Amino acid sequence: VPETRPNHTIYINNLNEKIKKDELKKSLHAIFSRFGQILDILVSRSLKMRGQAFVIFKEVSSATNALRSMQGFPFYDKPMRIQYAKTDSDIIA
RNA sequence: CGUUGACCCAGGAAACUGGGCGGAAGUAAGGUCCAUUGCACUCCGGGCCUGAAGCAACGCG
Ligand SMILES: NC(=O)CC[C@H](N)C(=O)O
Ligand SMILES: [Mg+2]
Ligand SMILES: [Mn+2]
Ligand SMILES: [Mn+2]
Ligand SMILES: [Mn+2]
Ligand code: NA
Ligand code: NA
Ligand code: NA
Ligand code: NA
Ligand code: NA
Ligand code: NA
Ligand code: NA
Repeated sequence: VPETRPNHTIYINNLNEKIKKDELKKSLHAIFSRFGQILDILVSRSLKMRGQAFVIFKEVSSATNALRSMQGFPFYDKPMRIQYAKTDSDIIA
């Protein structure tokens, strides 16, 4: 059950795990700033959190258009799988 | 690690206190093998190899 309730934050997974934290954080900001003001991008390479990212948008509408537009797009040879986050991010909340 | 400073944040009328901020550390980060498709925000799976830096300057390790 993919989280479909619109939220300020999008959840991305199926990310290439071999990409370095900094390069990844930078590429996602590149890919997503078109859609609106990004407040932050949260990336971790721990066991639980690798292959995933959260990008936080100032406007929900930015999150939606970003989610809708980049869905499934090949990124480092892997299709991005995007949902909304299940719960608000901290700066948003 | 010391001294004398810079700048940011919290508090304070102020003096200043606490942190950001130094030998930090075999840490952060990185390469590879294995494992993992995972909703988090207080870092952080395992093996092998490698491996930094406070913001400035001097001094000392
Ligand atoms: N990391 C350190 O302690 C640096 C000390 C050195 N003497 C310097 O001024 O840079
Ligand atoms: Mg194999
Ligand atoms: Mn004050
Ligand atoms: Mn020592
Ligand atoms: Mn120095
Ligand atoms: Na203050
Ligand atoms: Na007072
Ligand atoms: Na300090
Ligand atoms: Na590493
Ligand atoms: Na690594
Ligand atoms: Na929290
Ligand atoms: Na490892």
